[PDB]
Amino acid sequence: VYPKALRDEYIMSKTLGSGAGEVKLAFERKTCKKVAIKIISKNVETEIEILKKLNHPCIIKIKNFFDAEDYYIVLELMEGGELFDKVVGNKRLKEATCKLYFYQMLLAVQYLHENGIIHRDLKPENVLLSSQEEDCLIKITDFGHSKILGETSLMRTLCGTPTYLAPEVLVSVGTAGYNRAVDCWSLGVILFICLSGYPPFSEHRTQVSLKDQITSGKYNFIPEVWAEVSEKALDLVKKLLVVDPKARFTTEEALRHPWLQDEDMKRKFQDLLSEENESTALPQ
Amino acid sequence: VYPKALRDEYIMSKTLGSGAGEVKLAFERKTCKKVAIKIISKNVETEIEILKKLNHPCIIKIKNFFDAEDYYIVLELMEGGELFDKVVGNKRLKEATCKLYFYQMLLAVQYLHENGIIHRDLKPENVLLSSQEEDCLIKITDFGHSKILGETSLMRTLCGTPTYLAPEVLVSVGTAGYNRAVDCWSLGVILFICLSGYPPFSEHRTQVSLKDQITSGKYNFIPEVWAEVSEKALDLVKKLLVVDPKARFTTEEALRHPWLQDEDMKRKFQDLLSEENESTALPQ
Ligand SMILES: C/C(=N\NC(=N)NO)c1ccc(NC(=O)c2cc3cccc([N+](=O)[O-])c3[nH]2)cc1
Ligand SMILES: C/C(=N\NC(=N)NO)c1ccc(NC(=O)c2cc3cccc([N+](=O)[O-])c3[nH]2)cc1
Repeated sequence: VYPKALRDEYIMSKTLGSGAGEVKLAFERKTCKKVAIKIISKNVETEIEILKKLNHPCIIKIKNFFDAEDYYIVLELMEGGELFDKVVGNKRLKEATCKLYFYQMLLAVQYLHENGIIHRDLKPENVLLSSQEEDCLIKITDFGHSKILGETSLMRTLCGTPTYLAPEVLVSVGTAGYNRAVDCWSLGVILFICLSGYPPFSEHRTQVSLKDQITSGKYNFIPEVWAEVSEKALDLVKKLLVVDPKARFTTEEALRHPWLQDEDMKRKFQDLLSEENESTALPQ
Repeated sequence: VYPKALRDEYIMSKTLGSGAGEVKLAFERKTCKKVAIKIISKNVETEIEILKKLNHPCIIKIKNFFDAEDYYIVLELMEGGELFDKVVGNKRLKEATCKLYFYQMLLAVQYLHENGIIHRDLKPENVLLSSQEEDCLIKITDFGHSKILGETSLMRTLCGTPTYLAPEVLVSVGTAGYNRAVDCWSLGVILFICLSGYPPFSEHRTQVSLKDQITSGKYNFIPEVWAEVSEKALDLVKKLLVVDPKARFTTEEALRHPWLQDEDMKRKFQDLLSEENESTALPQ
């Protein structure tokens, strides 16, 4: 059965998704409104803490949380489902739809990085759509692998004289503080899949191992699928799939790329934000 | 003033050491025995947790702990003081004394590594002597930078398909799980200083930066100080000061080195253990 405290505030209904994890439709008794309830079989409390602090329109908000039994996380309903379903089976989005979605993922990830959070599991399964219409708001979800940046053990070590410090610690200094770049690589892979309908690194019809494809940065380019995709879109993809994390595009540099200097798309985004927002009277 | 709970069980006395940190002599009221009390100005509770679990004769034991005000950690008195004082000002130990001390540090560090703990701050300041005699027991102290090994974020990542995984994560696989090797490097530096009276990497009379000395592994060899030190001792030092952490000697390999196959030293250690041990009658 469901826990008593949950049943007290919500009525449970049908299944919406089935991860590995389950998501259910429920109604909040007090308001009679639809919510979604993520059930996780039993750092989930830390994921909750992270998600209570975050406030961005492209990031999922927690409405409630119960620790049974199992963990139950109540959130806003995203009737559009996962982005994954819009890209599976070589289905692909129109270029204008990718730009809208991608702009939102960048802003979301940018906001995470400004606030010392790395997501570490960005993929189409973790991007949710606000409605069944192609032009909609998306929200990033699933902070189970996320990581809070802060004062590292490395920084504390480098305040003393390194008389006793091992060489590998000193060499790691050259590349520390670039952990966030794994989110930018993931965005690059997501963008690729969105624009093309297929993944860049895959074991389908190759003898190069997946690992060797990824560490060399040699993505599977099929010229006849990309023919109808602009050059600007492909150019952004290439600056995100750069193997050196220090040379890879950050969220900032991706937001300044020619492909995202599209004032139609930005207006379409601003207007979607207003549609979502229903709140109080202002002075004036 | 001192906290009431501490004053309740102990009478405070003179200062023994003054770190950066203070260590005081105290008497336990119940037994009238001398103890040492480390005062740390306010993961110290985690250091306490680590040190309550550990049980090895060459590792410091906690007798009590109070969280004021400041933190107060009660421990066994080590009348011999820090190893640092026996090696400062180019003073050096006899080769037989280094072997005795070093054997103990290896066993201590070995035991830490078997139990998933990396110390990360081994230095002569953190090695304590049981008595003012040259032949004595030593104990490792100060677990403030220590680290509990466990199921890494890296291991969890490699259970899925790396479709979305960045190249730097896959490259880090080659060298992960060697964090403990920083303790073996530190032991190498400590041994060097003990056998020679001077540090291997230093800014004294050089133009090579400290960092460049350490990452190249080019220690300062002064032939006329080492002349009186055996070849076997120097050979062990060289296998610990190896820059590649994967090729560096572990505690196990150092314990099997010809320099530590000295049955006189091991007997002298076993007999010191018996001197320390005063406890209950046995069957038979
Ligand atoms: C926070 C979180 N997971 N955290 C975690 N540690 N997972 O392991 C989490 C993961 C997934 C979701 N998914 C949804 O809210 C979600 C999935 C889905 C599918 C069809 C339809 C809807 N829908 O609301 O219409 C859906 N909502 C919501 C939250
Ligand atoms: C656990 C710990 N420190 N932990 C920490 N986080 N430090 O920052 C710690 C550090 C140092 C010591 N030192 C001693 O017990 C200690 C130092 C010393 C000097 C002269 C003489 C004696 N003595 O007992 O005769 C001494 N004992 C004892 C504990």
